[PDB]
This record gives sequence, structure tokens and C-alpha cells, in this order.
Amino acid sequence: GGNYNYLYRLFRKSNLKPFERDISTEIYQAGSTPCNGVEGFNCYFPLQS
Amino acid sequence: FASVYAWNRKRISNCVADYSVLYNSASFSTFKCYGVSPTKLNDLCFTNV
Repeated sequence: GGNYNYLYRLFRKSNLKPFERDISTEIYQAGSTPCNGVEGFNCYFPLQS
Repeated sequence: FASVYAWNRKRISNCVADYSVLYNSASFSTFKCYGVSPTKLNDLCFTNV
């Protein structure tokens, strides 16, 4: 099988309903104060290999 | 601060300290914690640190 073809979705703060599809492969940034105090930081990929 | 082989200890207890004022501070090179969500640090009580 693929060495890095399987990845999990490291995320929090938005507990989801049962049987919910989450394909939102989006960079986790806030663009406001609660991310290093500026926009574009703490913008780490939630996906982890 | 002393050397790594003689690193300095201190005991802290009976305090009311806020980590949010420190979490958003940008004067740190790296702040990564193991198994503890920083945003919830204000909602836990410990015996000492």
C-alpha cells in the first residue's frame, strides 16, 4: 500500500453530528487575534500523515 | 538561567494564573503542548506545578 496515502484529520473545537461528511480540506487559520495575534499564522495543515 | 546540567527548579501552587494572556503573546519561539488544549487551560484546576 501507499506509504503516505493514509492520513488522519487532526482537528478540534467543531464537534460534528453523527454520520457527517467532512471533506473540508481547508487550511486551519482564523485571520484574527486567536492565531499568533495576526492573520495567516497558526495556519497549519490539520491533515497529518 | 543556569546550565542544562544544573537547570533551575521552582514550585508553584495556590495561584490564580491566566494562560490566555500568555498564549496569545508573540514573544515566544515555540509553544507546543502535549495532550492539553491551550484554550482550555483556563478551565482546569491542579494541585501544583
